[PDB]
Amino acid sequence: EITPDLWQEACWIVISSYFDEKGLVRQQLDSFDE
Amino acid sequence: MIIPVRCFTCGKIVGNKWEAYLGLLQAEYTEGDALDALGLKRYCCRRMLLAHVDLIEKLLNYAPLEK
Amino acid sequence: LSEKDVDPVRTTSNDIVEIFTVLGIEAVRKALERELYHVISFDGSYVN
Amino acid sequence: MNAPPAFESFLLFEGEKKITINKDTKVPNACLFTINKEDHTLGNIIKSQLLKDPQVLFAGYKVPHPLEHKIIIRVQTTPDYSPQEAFTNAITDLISELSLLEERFRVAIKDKQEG
Amino acid sequence: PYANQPTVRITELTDENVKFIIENTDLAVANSIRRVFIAEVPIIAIDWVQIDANSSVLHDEFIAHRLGLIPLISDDIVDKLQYSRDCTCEEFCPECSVEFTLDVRCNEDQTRHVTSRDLISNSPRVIPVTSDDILIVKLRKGQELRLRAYAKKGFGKEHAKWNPTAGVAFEYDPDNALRHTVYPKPEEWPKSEYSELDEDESQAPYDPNGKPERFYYNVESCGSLRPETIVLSALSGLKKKLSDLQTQLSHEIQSDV
Amino acid sequence: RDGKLAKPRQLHNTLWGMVCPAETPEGHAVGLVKNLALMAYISVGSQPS
Amino acid sequence: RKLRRQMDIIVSEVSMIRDIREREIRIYTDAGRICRPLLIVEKQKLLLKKRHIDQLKEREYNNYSWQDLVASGVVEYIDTLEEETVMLAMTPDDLQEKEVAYCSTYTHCEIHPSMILGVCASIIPFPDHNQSPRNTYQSAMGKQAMGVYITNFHVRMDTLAHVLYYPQKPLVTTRSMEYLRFRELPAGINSIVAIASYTGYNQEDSVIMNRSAVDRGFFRSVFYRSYKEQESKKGFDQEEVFEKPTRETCQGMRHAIYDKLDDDGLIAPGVRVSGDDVIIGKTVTLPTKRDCSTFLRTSETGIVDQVMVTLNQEGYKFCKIRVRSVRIPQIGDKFASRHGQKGTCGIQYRQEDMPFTCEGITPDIIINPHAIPSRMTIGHLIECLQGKVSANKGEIGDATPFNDAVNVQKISNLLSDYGYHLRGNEVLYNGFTGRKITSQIFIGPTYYQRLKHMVDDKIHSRARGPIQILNRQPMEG
Amino acid sequence: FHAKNVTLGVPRLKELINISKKPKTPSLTVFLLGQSARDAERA
Amino acid sequence: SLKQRLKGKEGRVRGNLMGKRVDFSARTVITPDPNLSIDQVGVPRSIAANMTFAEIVTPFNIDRLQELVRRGNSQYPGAKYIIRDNGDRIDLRFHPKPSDLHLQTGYKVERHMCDGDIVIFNRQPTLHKMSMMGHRVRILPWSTFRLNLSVTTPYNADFDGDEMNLHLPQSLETRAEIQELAMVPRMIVTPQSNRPVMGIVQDTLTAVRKFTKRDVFLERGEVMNLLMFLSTWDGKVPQPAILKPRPLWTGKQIFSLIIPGHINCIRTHSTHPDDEDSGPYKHISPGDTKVVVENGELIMGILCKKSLGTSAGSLVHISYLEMGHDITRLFYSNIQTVINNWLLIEGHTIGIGDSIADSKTYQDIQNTIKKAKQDVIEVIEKAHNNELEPTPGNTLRQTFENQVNRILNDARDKTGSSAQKSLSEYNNFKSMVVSGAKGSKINISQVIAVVGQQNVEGKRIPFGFKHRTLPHFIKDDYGPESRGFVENSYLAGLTPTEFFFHAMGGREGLIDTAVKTAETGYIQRRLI
Amino acid sequence: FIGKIPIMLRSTYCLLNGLTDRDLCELNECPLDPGGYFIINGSEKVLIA
Amino acid sequence: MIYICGECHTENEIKSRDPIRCRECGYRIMYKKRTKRLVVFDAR
RNA sequence: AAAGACCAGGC
Ligand SMILES: [Mg+2]
Ligand SMILES: [Zn+2]
Ligand SMILES: [Zn+2]
Ligand SMILES: [Zn+2]
Repeated sequence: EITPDLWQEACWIVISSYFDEKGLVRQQLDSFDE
Repeated sequence: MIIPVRCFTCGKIVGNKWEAYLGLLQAEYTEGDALDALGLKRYCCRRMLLAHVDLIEKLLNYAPLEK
Repeated sequence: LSEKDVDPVRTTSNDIVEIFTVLGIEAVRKALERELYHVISFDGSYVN
Repeated sequence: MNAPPAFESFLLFEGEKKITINKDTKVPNACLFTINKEDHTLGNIIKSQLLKDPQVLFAGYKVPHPLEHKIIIRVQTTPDYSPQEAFTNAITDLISELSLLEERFRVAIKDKQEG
Repeated sequence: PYANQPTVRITELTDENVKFIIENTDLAVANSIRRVFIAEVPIIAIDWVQIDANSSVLHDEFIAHRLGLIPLISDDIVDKLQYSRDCTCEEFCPECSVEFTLDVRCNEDQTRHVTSRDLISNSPRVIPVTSDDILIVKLRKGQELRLRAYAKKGFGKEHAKWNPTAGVAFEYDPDNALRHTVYPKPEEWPKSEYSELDEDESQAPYDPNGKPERFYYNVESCGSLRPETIVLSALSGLKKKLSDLQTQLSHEIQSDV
Repeated sequence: RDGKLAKPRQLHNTLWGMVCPAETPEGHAVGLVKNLALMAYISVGSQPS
Repeated sequence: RKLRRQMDIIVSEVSMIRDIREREIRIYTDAGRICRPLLIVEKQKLLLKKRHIDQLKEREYNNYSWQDLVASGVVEYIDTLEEETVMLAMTPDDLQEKEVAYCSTYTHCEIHPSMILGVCASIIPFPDHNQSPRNTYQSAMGKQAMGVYITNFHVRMDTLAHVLYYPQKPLVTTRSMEYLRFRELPAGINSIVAIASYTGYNQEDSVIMNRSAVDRGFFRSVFYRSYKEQESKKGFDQEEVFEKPTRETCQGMRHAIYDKLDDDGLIAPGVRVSGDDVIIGKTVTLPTKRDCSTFLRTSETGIVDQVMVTLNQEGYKFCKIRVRSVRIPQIGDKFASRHGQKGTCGIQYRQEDMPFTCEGITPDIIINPHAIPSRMTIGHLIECLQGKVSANKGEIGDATPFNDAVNVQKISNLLSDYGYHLRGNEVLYNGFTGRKITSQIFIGPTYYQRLKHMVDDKIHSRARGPIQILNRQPMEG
Repeated sequence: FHAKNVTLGVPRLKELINISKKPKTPSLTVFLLGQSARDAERA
Repeated sequence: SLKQRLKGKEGRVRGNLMGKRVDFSARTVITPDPNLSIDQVGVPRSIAANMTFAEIVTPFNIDRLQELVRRGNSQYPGAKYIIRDNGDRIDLRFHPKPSDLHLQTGYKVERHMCDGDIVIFNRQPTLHKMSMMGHRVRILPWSTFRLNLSVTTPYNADFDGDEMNLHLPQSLETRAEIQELAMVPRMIVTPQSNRPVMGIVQDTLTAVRKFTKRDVFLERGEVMNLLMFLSTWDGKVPQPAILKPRPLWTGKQIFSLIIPGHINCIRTHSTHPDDEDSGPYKHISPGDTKVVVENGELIMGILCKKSLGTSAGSLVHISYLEMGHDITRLFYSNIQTVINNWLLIEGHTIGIGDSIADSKTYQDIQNTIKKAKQDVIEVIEKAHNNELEPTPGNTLRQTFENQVNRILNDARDKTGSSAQKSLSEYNNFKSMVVSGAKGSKINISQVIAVVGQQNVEGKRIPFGFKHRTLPHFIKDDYGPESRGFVENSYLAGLTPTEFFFHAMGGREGLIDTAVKTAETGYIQRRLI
Repeated sequence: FIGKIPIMLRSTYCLLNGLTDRDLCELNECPLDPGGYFIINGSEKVLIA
Repeated sequence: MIYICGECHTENEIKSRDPIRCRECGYRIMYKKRTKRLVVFDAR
């Protein structure tokens, strides 16, 4: 249930998910929408 | 943009090998095997297709100026 | 300089104005020369 | 805007002489050859061929500036052997060598196909 | 004070590659032959391009640049044709140029690849190396490309479009016996494909009396010229340059004397 | 930017992970113009009700 | 913390701070706080389990994304002053397992340490092998690297649009480049770079470039300049008209040619225009006529690419004209790798003159070896070696800053399997003489960027030109 | 930066050139005549 | 207001009287041209065509100036304006003007710049008078200014987007004055420090160091090729150092021909140890160190920055003081040309192999680093249990930091020495360092062994957080890793905390560089 | 109506919000365009934090 | 004198001193319909 | 098209 020695894939997968969800300019869009 | 002919370093014809390279990648071969099958031995030629990015497909999405 | 067992000849200070008020103007000339040489030659560079 | 045209490495416009012969006053029997619109392809060939001559005391070539297309060849020869004659002999030597090499290469090519 | 006699052995001869060895010759001779392989070999390539309509996403000079780098079969008539500068006619004539015409319009929805096969030449002897297809531009439905081009005679000194060869491999003394290069650690250097020594030792022993000879060659053609005709034309062109130098030198000698 | 104070321009420990340590202009604006890290997010604000 | 993890009442943006010694607990909900996500560590184990990664691999058509990962209490947004009370680890597989006791109360773990870098600095391959000033220099120069800045540039009409002919994604890439969209819009071409002293024209920071490669489109680009003109009505009888002025209809007139203009005073695209050529013919009706036509910038010598005419806000005629000019890299252009190694092109040698390997490889760019020692860019050499490995292998090299699984020795062993010297060196033959170069030259493909700084835009000469109205001194600029 | 700290380089040059009334690090070296120079107790 | 018009910089006085924009001035990027002379400057054809020099027609030059006028402004070797005796201007740009092409004695014709013209070449900022020297025009293709690389040092230039000013004097008096005062050869030696500003730098210096060693033997053809690049060569080939079994000249033997006239100079190589002068072999120099030049011939020894560089008593300094400016300019140009063209044969490079040490060396460096970390831990523990006695004049924290810094500096020095002692003679980092062309010993140390401690404001990395440097470290952690000491080298790669600390150090350096600005410029302006 | 507020591109109230790559291409807008900037008088303006 | 519309790409002939409104679309942006005069390109 | 402001950038 853990990820040993497979971390190099998992960390970049979660980073990919993060940047797919938000993007690079999410700050400007969120501030303007608010 | 588009695959450039005449690999910069030596001048070998690589402008005709882009579609075949894409097909080889799409069906079975890895990048190295596809490049070997295309006969691109010197790494100057292999980096020519390997590093290429085909922006020509993206540019074709927009409607033309004249219909 | 007035204190006992303190050398009145070789005792100097890096500040310049007080030497003017104490040791005169030629002493200021020499002391300012020495201070400029120290600040320049500290890095090892040489100026004529 | 300052880029020279492509035909400045080989083409000669009006005025330039292909080869210019100037004597060298510093030493006896030495000459300076100035070849316009040429590069190391000819200079290295001439330098190498001239050194084969036992009567050549000095031989070499130089490009004064790569952005210009010029060669200075300095040849010094033993007494009673003009450097111009040495240059002519070297060029004729090169003609014979290249003709013989082409002849043998053509024979080898013909042998390789169906042989 | 005379020529040594070179000999030639040819190991591999294909439609794309020629592997030959030149023995018993000077280093400068082999080096200049290699240089002429690239620079001084005449060849036919597109140089004059006129575009009538270009609706493609690539600008006009981009398409002209791509066209000029397309090799053209020059195996035979490159010698018959004359340089446009030396030609008597103004502009271009069939005795000094070859006319190419391209006329492509994408009507179907699927993107159409404009390739070298779309180039139409007036003479059947020059074909843009199509007995895959060299891609020029991709056209979307509604885009059009019509142009007229003339191909001139040139060599590698002018522009790389007139380079008749791919990477020309040159090598002499594969086993480092002349010590022209010194390996700080000889054991970690891969042996050349022409190495003549056993795997146990690294380099041949030093030869104080030796000089560079037996120059290994590997000339890879671009398809515009057959790789044996590349070497033939290189030898002929170098001989012609040397003969012209001889004529000019003789004229200067008579004038000065 | 004209100010010769060097303390604000320095790279502070608090910039780890939030502001790029390397990317910064060179000139009078060194250290005063900061580019954001890849993962950094700016709080948009919320009512503390 | 439990509520923030479950996002029941407190959104993940809000931060909680417990100052233990000073007994203050501060909760901030105001805007403007800077924060980054961090994995939560319970005891010595992450809350990222295998099932989360398995679901994220299935992210497509699963409706499972980063937001659901946040809602599972696995990642957490921590600001700067909440980072005060947290204890982080570099990687779990290094700092969480039991060892010689350093710490055991790890409460959070970093996603990946390379996330500390910005956008421009993330494109640097092996940035941890570089001197920090060089990383800053590359981060500054990356904005100046030329390439396809946007895909719809053909429809944009803006001043100073630089577009590269053949951009290439780097042979040696960082895992962060995927999120920068750098693959789809690269800026620079991978180039066979031989770090050698050849003719002294690459000395100092300059470089020597292959003329034959340049003729093949290597680092060739386009410069788009846009011209806008406004028709207007200011005076009573004064008006702006788009038209082609004749020889004598207007009072003011310049010796520049006007024949290229159409009936409306606008040149159609496809017309070659040189310096002083007139772009837009516009006249002023003085209360006969005054010519206010727009001319080229001096010595551009471009071709009109696109001409657009429309109406402005007020409804007057508005014309934008984009002029394109293809600029072949000269010996004044500025080129920089991805490590702060910048320099101009000293001179261009053809393929014949450039040194060549046993295989006929001639370097596209030669840089002086003297740059490397003082400027301290070891990552440049490592990137060159990795590119030489990856071009032969067929894969794209991974230059993530902190890998611990990509050693220089490992790259060397990989290269030695392809018949090359394991350290990247390769014997070079002199281009001119053909003799072997006694030293073995370090040659390999390296990613280089052509910068906007080009000599044609910087060269200037003055001889009794315009003078200022007030000081009667030469103009400025 | 490079105790006995003394202003050096450009700030020291500014102090000397401007004849600053108050130097940042005004110091004064002392030399000893008698046994104070040799013996540490009298020093 | 008028006060605002007159007061500040760009005001009337400062901005229009002490400094002002000038005619006949050009500026563009610079690129290196080792094949130019010292006093020569490459000028693009367009710049030379725009900028003109007024010349007075005389019976001596009336034919040449008439030909120039006939060529007009179109062809480059032409003229732009003709000045009549009454002072009215005649323009050759607009139509041939056939009636006005006539030239008579007394007119002024403004011809285009041509080869051999004398110009001022400047790089801003101008710190000293060698930052603005008179050059000689040499027209070259393309659009970049080009200067010899020994001229790079006076201007403090580097060929990466550097941009240089070109001022053309418009009168014979000013041109002659600049020729006799500000020629580049006339400015070789500096009154500021009585040393030469110009020296053999970059490629030529390294190739000289490699070229001068005893092992350098050159065959007949190579010697002939090198000798033609000697401008001062008398045309007489010296007898080779070895005659049998084959003729072989030596690098020193050929370099002796470059030495002008009869120059006597004695220098020492960078690698010269201090044991040689004391013991035997003082004049034999087993490592071929030291330098002895007698009667204008390089008797023995290996050259480096200590001999050809910018230093008091250097070989070039002796050449200038003994022969003159023209001969020293020729000496510079000859060195550059012949040594670059020999480097064409030998070649120089840098790479991975030059940055990699032996595995034994890596183990030794790691052992030293581990020992240093253990010593630092011991010191920290001693301070924790209060046995650390504070040195007089320092607090407990001050003396603790002093001891830790001493341990770390000792470790870094030992690792650097260990790395350098492992460098082979073929290693190119060592070649550059011993040649003095670029780099230093600490550069090799940071390349191979240890980057070293990172400091902010002269102290180890401060506690930006609550008594901790980064969130990853425990509080009150004064160990080498937490406070900024970087164990890894650039070849090995820095850890993320070490990477961030190195970033902070580089930020400090960049701040210092961007500050090395207004205040020192103010010092310059106030002083003068 | 009290006035017109400039709209940051690709925000919620922008016309490009929620459009796919094909939709953006049909309107001659780059899909890769990150947005987050304002258009005033035809000029692309970005607010610096 | 022909301009090309930016949406429907239909050719419409308009002159000076009349407004910009492509027929059947009512669009305000036009393009210049690249000229017929030939321009020579070198293939370098 | 003058004179200002601001911004970004090169050395
Ligand atoms: Mg610089
Ligand atoms: Zn290739
Ligand atoms: Zn003809
Ligand atoms: Zn319409």
